[PDB]
Amino acid sequence: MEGLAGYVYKAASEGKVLTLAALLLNRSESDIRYLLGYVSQQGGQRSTPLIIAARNGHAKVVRLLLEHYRVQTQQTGTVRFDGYVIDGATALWCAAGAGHFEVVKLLVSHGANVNHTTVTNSTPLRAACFDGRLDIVKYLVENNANISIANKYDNTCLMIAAYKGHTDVVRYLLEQRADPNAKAHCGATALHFAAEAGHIDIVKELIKWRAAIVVNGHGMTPLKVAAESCKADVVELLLSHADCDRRSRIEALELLGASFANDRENYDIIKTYHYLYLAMLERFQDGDNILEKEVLPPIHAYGNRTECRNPQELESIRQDRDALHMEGLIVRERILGADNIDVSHPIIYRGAVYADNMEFEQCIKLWLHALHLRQKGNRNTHKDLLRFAQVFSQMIHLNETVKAPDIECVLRCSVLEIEQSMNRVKNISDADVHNAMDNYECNLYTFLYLVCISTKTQCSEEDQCKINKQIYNLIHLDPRTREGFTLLHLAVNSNTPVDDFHTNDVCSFPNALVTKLLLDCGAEVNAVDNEGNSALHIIVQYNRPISDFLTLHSIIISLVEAGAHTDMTNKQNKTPLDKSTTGVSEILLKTQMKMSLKCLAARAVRANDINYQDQIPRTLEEFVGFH
Amino acid sequence: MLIKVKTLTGKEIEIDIEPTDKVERIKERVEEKEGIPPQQQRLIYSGKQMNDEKTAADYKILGGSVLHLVLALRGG
Repeated sequence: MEGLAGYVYKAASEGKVLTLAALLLNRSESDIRYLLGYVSQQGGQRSTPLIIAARNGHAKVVRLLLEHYRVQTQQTGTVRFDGYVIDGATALWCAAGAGHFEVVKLLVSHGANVNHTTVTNSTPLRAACFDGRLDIVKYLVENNANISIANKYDNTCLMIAAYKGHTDVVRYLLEQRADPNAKAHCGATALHFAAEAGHIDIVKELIKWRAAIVVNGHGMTPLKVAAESCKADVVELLLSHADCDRRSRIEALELLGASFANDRENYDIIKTYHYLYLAMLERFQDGDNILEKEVLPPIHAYGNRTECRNPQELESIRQDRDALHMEGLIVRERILGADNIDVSHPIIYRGAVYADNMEFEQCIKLWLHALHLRQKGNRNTHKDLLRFAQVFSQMIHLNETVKAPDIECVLRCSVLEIEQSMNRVKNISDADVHNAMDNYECNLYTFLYLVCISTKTQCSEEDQCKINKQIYNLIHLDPRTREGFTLLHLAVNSNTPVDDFHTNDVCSFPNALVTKLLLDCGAEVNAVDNEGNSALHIIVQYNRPISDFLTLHSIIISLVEAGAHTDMTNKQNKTPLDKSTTGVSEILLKTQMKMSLKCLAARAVRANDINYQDQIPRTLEEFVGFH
Repeated sequence: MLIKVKTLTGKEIEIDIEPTDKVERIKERVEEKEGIPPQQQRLIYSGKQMNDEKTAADYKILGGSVLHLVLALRGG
């Protein structure tokens, strides 16, 4: 019975009808309901044979089961769409979700729940317009489908269609009494999605339908969303709404050119100055009723520019390549208040351009300010630290000095980030902690890269002491990875990956100097991992004592400099001398080894298994555990 | 038989000893051009260290090679 259900499910999914009919022939009523309805795990989908038939667009398979075999249309199943997983969706939901008109009409005629709700409060009509089929949307609406029903994210059928590039369903839904003032979870409406998407025709239908533009949950007007996302024509579409006043028209025009000044896919220099030219020209129109922009004080990261409070001020930098990029960053941050989750993207892009154009101080300043903005905004700045490591190692790989306070600030920002990253690992439950743990490990890798770069700096004594203090704080915040590895453990580990993009050319692992700097920062050399191994147990496992002997030797003497116990034994009961696999490594350990009576006595006690619990001092028990 | 043994900074050591000689006196000249006294350098023959006479034919009779000596003290 179990094997037969697999073939029947496969027959419905693969579209074959003759084989499906042959298996279901001479079947009793008990086998009819058991075979049609039993879930099968195929492609991450816990879908019934009817559901997968609707998902695969097999109308004939669905029709045969519906008309004669009488399969239920209220069965709940799981499907996997393009980046979305929907659970509990009926056959009607998946057929409209997959955009199969030939299957939706059969299911509704059978009497499927048109207003069926999935786990994320989703309607088959919403799935119909999400896919992009006009025929399914028109048929479902006439079959008592509530358009106003939104998901758990408060996104209606119009809003999901507005973000998509399907104008035909947008026009039909708007005229079918769909509220354009409905807001998402973060106050966003359909026009908020359409402005980011960049659909001129969809926005035109919304404003004619009395859009009544309102701010979202972030206090952001969607008219500036098109300006923020480099939508040139969309900005010049709502300024004629006759309710956008004059001051808001200034903000929309300034932001669009500022975004165009810094965009990888929308890089242009003639439209950068063009949109800023009209915004400041509209400012200087009343003459005796001038509207002055709220110019924030100039930022040291953005040079020493105080924006353009005069029309002729921007005219002098009309042909200026650097000023237009720099000015756009200032005005966009001034407009957005540096509070957006994506306002750092033009800044980080301009810094990336400067780094790719062999400009260093400017890109470091821009990236530092971007990191500050993202850290005060509570962002997962692991890629930020990765690109800091990349740019620092590229700067040091071309033999150019890098300023320590700039390195100090990002290092001082990293430790607070890593402190919150450890909080991110601990506070977040076992749902995304696996990605959080990887992000924390990446943060530790980036910290290792930046300290490795710091070993190559000129190391001015006060700034070097500042770096040492930040690393001291990080060490005293007891950082351990999922293998029990500390920063010392990964520093002595050759298996630790190093970024290939302009980083591995400088940072090589294991690195003795940073480990030495770890010893100068009071790192616990006697730490144990999940394997029970210490840094000494891992450094002896290096398989290259010939190619780089010094990076294997200078670390070990640096290792035994503050209390590295050479005679400690790991959880798997292996001496570091035993885990040598290299004559040079073991002879170096022996030269660094020094005998002690406690070592041999503890080894003798443990090898003979004398009861020491509640009979020796607790520190002696810990030493016994060490041996 | 010239010697090109590396050091802590990739320096040069002039042992100038044939493979039939013993490392007890071969390493004496190697550190003579380096600076260390003879009975102080724990010379490592890319996987093993010399002891007693330690005739150079035992270490594969390599010509020059890269002998990464250990500069440990108090060995005399």
